[PDB]
Amino acid sequence: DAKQRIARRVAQELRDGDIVNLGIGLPTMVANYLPEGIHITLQSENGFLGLGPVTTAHPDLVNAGGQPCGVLPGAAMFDSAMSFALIRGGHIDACVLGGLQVDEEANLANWVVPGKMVPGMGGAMDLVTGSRKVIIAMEHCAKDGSAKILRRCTMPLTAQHAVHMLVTELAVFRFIDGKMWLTEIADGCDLATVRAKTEARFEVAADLNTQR
Amino acid sequence: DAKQRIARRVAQELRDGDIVNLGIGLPTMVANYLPEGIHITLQSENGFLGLGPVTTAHPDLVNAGGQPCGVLPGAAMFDSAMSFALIRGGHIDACVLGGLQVDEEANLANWVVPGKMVPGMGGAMDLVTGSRKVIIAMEHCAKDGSAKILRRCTMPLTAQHAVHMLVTELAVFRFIDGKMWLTEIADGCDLATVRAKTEARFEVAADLNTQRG
Amino acid sequence: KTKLMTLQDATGFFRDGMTIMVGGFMGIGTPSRLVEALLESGVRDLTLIANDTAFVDTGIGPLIVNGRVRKVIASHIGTNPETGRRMISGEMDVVLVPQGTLIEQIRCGGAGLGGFLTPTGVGTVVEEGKQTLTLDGKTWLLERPLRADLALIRAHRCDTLGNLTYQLSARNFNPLIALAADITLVEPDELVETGELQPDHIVTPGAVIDHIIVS
Amino acid sequence: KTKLMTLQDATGFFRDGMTIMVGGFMGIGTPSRLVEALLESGVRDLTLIANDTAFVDTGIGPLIVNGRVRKVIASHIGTNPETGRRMISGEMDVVLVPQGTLIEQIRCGGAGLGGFLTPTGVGTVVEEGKQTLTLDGKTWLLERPLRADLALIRAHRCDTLGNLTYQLSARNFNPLIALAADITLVEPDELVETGELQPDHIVTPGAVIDHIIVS
Repeated sequence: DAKQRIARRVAQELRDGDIVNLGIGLPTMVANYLPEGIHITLQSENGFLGLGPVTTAHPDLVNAGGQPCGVLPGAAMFDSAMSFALIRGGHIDACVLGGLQVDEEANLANWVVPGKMVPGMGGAMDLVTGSRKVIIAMEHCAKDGSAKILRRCTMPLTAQHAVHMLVTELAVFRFIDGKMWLTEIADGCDLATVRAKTEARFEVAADLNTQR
Repeated sequence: DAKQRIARRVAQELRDGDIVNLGIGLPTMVANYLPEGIHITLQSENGFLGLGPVTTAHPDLVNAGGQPCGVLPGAAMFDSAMSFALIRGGHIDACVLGGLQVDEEANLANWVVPGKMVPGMGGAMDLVTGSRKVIIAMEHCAKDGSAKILRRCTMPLTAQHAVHMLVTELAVFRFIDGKMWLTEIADGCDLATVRAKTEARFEVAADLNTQRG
Repeated sequence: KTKLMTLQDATGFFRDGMTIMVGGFMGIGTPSRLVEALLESGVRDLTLIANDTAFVDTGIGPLIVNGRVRKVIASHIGTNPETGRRMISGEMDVVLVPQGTLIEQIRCGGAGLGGFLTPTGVGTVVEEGKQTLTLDGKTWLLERPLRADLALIRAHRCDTLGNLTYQLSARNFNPLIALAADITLVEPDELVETGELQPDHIVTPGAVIDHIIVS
Repeated sequence: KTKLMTLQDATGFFRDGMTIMVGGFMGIGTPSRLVEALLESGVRDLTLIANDTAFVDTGIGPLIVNGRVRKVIASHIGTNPETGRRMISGEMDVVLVPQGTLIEQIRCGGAGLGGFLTPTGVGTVVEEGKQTLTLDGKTWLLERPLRADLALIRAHRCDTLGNLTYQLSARNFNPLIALAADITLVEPDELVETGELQPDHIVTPGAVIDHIIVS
């Protein structure tokens, strides 16, 4: 359910008409929690806008993972240069990616694990460097229980100073003017729990849990 | 008729299947003297391949000079980035441009004359650095009688060390490995007249006016 | 809301001192109604970016003739004596850039690149004030990205999402300035339904298009 | 004169130590017959450039599995364990480049540009061995062009002049590698007559296409 609360919260962040990129894994779940009246356009790195679920499978139509997908009405095709011209040029309003590690300096690591075989970075670096808003959707701690939100990433960086918003199943962090801010805490959790399970140094918003 | 002999000679330089760019003015005439069996594809800077004469005028179809033109079967449209990606990327086998001045160092000036209003370089600079073969089609001397083939261009350069072939109504010059060679002389003309009408230093080919395989 | 708007609304986007990219090669591909609307707004001190200044009565010409432009960035101005006159006079500043360089500057501005290396203009007046780099034994001019506050675009067909197609040689600069400007206004010859433009026929995706002028 | 050629004659272009660009994203957009012909030729010591190494039985996978490649330049290799193992073992050199950077390197190679400035990879291992420039207070990686001896392209439709169109997400790298290689070979799904492809529908003009594989 954690992945779902994360995805749902991230989904609540997106604005109507936003151009969004969803990485493989957790972020695609964001597609299943868009509020009513909120319509987005999904961009696929392999070169098209208007990504959607499979209707009738087509061999020449796949997602960034090479798996069969579909398109919505008004979809547009283009080459990879155009694709990453869009991605790098800031024409993606928001990207939602998974994460292995994030730190107080807004650095990101999410393309390689030391000790595991290296898959390559793909389009992640361009995405996090180019996107107008970089949202990281990830579990708070690893499967061994160790913290993933650290003072400084130990794994190879995807990018430096790129993360704008970090959404976990325990809390929501924002990076504003260089400093890291804890802006929301999840229900069933406390400040001590977030602090205890987080190695990153962060300041807490005074008006935590209030209406806007 | 000078322009026509020049255009005629340049036309004989082009090979079958070449992608060619013709600058506004004299070079456009080259299209009217293509030998039999020679088929080329004309590229238009404003963004298409397969340029041709007008058939039925279309408002959205013009040449680089903004004048109404046409296209041949199999023509392709593209934007300006692609256009100059082609031009700069060496996908133009040959460009034929006019000239104000050319010199022994193969420098070119053909976009501005000091004292007259500046029209801009347009795509001339990209064309002469990018084209595989840079052919200059030009009268030997200016209308005032001044030399145009000089030791060093006095007018603002379009580019440096870019010219491969210079064709006038008096002679044909080629730039090979930095050095300038007089390779052909026009009929009714002699070496002394060309020398007299040329300030540029050049060596004359030993096998001048001889048949080749 | 919606991207569809009347021409009268476009005047809301115009303001003094703003930099505007305008599509078209020799006037072919220029959004006429947007330009006439830009003229009608009465705005001055403009910096216009385009391939050329077209003729006096076409392209960005009318804007220049009526003295609403202070700076021009382009590759050719020969077919407009007024541009040259005002350039010489001092009433208007003119920056002559190689076409292949200019379009690449626009693309860089649009594609989020910090600059590019080109061999065009080396050893010429174009080199002045620019960085030169040696790579592969060849000297390159380092050219920097160009962006603008606004882009005035003409398209052939356009759906309600802003997916654009172009017709013949009217394309030229339009697809590039669409990515290089903060806000984009398109003037389509024909307004169609979403789905009427096939995915493999769309040149400019609607994502980069903010506002659409209706028929 | 004709651009049409048989697959058997096309093998004449293959040779050891050759650098080859191959179109396709995760195998989607890869010319199968050309890859099979390249495999059947028996040439080795190849340097392949592609978006990825695809899967074991698709894309450039079979070439990697049969040890016909000594060097790979790509952005992702995760879906092919063979690539990774030969990378770890040392049998194969692998250069992992950010996708957006790689495609721009190819574009530069094709567009006659000497390089470009990108923010992608700054502060990462990608930055290693590369020049960094400071502009506008921002640090950029200077990335250089990539070219190849040969390009293997897949297209949807293709006329006798070599004008190409593509289908859906099979486009990706194909239009760019077409400009970046000395010699280009296209494998069209459908061969049409000149005129059947509209000027405003053609993605890759025939000028950059040298030979067309006949079915």
